[PDB]
Amino acid sequence: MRWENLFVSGVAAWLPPLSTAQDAVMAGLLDPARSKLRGIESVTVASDAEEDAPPRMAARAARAALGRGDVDPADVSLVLHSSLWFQGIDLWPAASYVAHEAVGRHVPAFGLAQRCNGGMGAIELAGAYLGSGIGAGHAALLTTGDRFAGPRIDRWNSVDVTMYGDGAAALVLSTRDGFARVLSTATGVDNSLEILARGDEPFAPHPVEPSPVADLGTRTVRGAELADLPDLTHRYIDLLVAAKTQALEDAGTAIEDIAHAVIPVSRRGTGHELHDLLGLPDERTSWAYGRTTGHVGAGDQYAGLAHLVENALVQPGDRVLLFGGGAGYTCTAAVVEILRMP
Amino acid sequence: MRWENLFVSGVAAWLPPLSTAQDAVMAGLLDPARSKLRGIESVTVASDAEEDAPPRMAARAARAALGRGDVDPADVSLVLHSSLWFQGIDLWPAASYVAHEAVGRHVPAFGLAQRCNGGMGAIELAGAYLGSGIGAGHAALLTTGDRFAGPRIDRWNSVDVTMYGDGAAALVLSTRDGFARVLSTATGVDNSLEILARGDEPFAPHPVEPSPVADLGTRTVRGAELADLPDLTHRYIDLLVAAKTQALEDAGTAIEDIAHAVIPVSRRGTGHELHDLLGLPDERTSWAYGRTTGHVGAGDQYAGLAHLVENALVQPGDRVLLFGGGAGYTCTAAVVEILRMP
Ligand SMILES: [Cl-]
Ligand SMILES: [Cl-]
Ligand SMILES: [Cl-]
Ligand SMILES: [Cl-]
Repeated sequence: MRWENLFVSGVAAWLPPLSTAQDAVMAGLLDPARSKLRGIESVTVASDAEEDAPPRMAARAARAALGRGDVDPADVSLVLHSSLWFQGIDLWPAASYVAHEAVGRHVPAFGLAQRCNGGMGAIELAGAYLGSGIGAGHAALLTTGDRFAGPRIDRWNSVDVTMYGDGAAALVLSTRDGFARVLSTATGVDNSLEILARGDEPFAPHPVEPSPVADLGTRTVRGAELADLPDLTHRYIDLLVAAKTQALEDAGTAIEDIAHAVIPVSRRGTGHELHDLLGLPDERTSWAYGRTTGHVGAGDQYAGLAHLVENALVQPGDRVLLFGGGAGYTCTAAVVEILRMP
Repeated sequence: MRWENLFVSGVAAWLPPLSTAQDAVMAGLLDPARSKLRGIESVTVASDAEEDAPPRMAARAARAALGRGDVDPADVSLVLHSSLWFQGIDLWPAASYVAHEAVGRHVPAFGLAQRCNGGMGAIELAGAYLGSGIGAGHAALLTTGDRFAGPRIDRWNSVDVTMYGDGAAALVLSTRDGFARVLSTATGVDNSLEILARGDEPFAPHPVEPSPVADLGTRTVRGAELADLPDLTHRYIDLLVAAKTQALEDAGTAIEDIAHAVIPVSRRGTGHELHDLLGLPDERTSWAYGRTTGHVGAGDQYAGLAHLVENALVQPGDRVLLFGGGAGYTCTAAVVEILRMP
């Protein structure tokens, strides 16, 4: 999709303090070979206190993003809140809490689930909603938020390719103006890969209690066995290349013209990494930042953009690729252009 | 919102067998005073077999709906799957499963959370997406699906105003054509009422285990005490009347020209009900059907519309009000005009 009138007006992250891989190694929680392989140096870790519940971190992130962009909360016509895991109270609309705390009473709020791609997928849904004339205002607030906890989640081991960080992020879209123009978005998808995110886990009538420790790497092995696909790996590559290709083409841009790619925090640690498939070096991606936070649920792309902007690592005229990816498997990519620094 | 080119192509519900309130009373699960007061005769209850997990019931409801409007799977550009509760496997994209089974590999799929209003709210998000030009394809598949179970959910008691039904429903939207035209949608919302959905339940870092039985009626009582609002009931009335009036006005349709209203399944049983606020007799609402299914997650409006259509209880020219409502609190309403009987 080529966007004629879509802008990023604000972006921010609210992240708890860093907790080092070295401390996790010394405490016996993380094997040192895995620490070195995955290359994650630290992750963000929240306290157990109610004030660091995911909707609260999200509300804080949202207030900062709105504040950085001079978007009046009364101009927000939609709130989308993406997440991976428990929001702290069940049978309850988290997104309305985020919306109420950061925007107000009279804005429709949805919770969104597209695993790690949530943040990126929400751009397309919200952008479309803003262009439709359904809502009053010119802006949408997009949030992410998670806080991982035992026993179900072991942040250092429960997923093979990454390590989870706690926290929240926010991005404000506008059809009027902002510091960056959204030139394009594109989504690559291959829903056959969903089996890799459930492996042979049975469909249970109720959450299994007490929760065993999640091991998403292991689901992957039994998923691959069950799916029995000749081209399993190619299916991933093809959808990622589709997203990249269409987003760059719809932006009239080439990967050589991309100052920086903000990508999900994940690392194979040998062979080809995502930057190789994207066609740019490590140094032109957000890895140097993301390896200090870990995988902050659905928020890596928002957080990494905030990072670029806060540390004046881009200037007007630069183009940035925002690059998604989540179990499903779905990947939404966007090309933005820096118009001014906030 | 007035829609110039939005149609319902197909609608269907996949529902497990009914289970009577009468039997619940004899099994000691339901107080006879409560059964009498609420007027719900039966609720749909799925087996605990894996083939009745919510995403699988949803896939079947989807295939049924796609077949009824002759929408080619290849023309669906989005899938949205709304739900209230556990989908059977955690840390896993249930929407991609629904998408893969009903539609195919290359369609973006999102899970949606807006409690009981998710099925109606989805119509607005999907309609906007279809009008935006993001996808090739002129159709969207909207699904819902839930299957409630203990210990956490007691379908007969966990919510004061209704009793939960298991099952799934699907509604296929089109910008090209359909048997019904969506004349309008409108959303009323008041996010200050989110507190009524959490009561004084603290944010917990991890789901509480073992699960206590949920009691949403008690959350509403505690939440009202905590909020200390002067105009609690007026806030509900305002947002509901807002959704009704705009939906009606944007459809250019008077209340007395609504052939039927499909509403959420609930009942106060005191002689003042939702139908009174809407300005229609009980007999022109879906209560007679609803009270045999219970509250089928986010699917009451799809399910009720399919019931009307399958039993030829409406005819071309008839305008139907689909009326949402879910904790948040958000309510999306729509006026649909029957064009043909498929
Ligand atoms: Cl490893
Ligand atoms: Cl697991
Ligand atoms: Cl009662
Ligand atoms: Cl409760």
